[PDB]
Amino acid sequence: DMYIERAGDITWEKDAEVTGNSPRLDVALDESGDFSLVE
Amino acid sequence: ETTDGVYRVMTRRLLGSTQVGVGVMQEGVFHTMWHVTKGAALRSGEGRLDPYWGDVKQDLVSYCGPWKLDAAWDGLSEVQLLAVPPGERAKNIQTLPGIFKTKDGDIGAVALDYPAGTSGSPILDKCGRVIGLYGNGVVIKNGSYVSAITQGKR
Repeated sequence: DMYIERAGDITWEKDAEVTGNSPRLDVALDESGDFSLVE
Repeated sequence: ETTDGVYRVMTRRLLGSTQVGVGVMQEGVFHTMWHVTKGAALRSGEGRLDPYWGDVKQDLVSYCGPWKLDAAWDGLSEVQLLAVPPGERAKNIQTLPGIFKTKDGDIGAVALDYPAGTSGSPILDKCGRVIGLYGNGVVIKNGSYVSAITQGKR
């Protein structure tokens, strides 16, 4: 039986750590809500 | 507590207290990913949050009212993931989304890896609006994780 706990405000952070790339991927989405990669 | 913000979704049903996911309280509605709660009711202090809307294929669910989150990635600008990892303080992480191309259109995706239990963490634009939720995605050749920017409809 699940419960929630507040963790913060939703706000943009002016000087945040910046990371991650920007892949462009062909995907499929099935009826179960699962993504898969196409080639 | 109904105040807007980001929340952890916890359970005591396992060893200790376990974070199963994250979600967004906005305009009195709690928003998370379907796979976090499987649509079950939630406790908020003494209160009960009942499910209101959900869809397994979109992998989204709202509580206490209809889905409220409208904003969409602009397709051009960096965004921030407000990651709330288990046992760890909320942290903003800025990134330029990539794209999931599907038969039914393109959606943004963020190439950021966080532990199980971070699903539902919100992705924000520079205005602070939630443009979707993190935690439904793919595992790529590199073995890393790429999450869709999953947004509902208001």
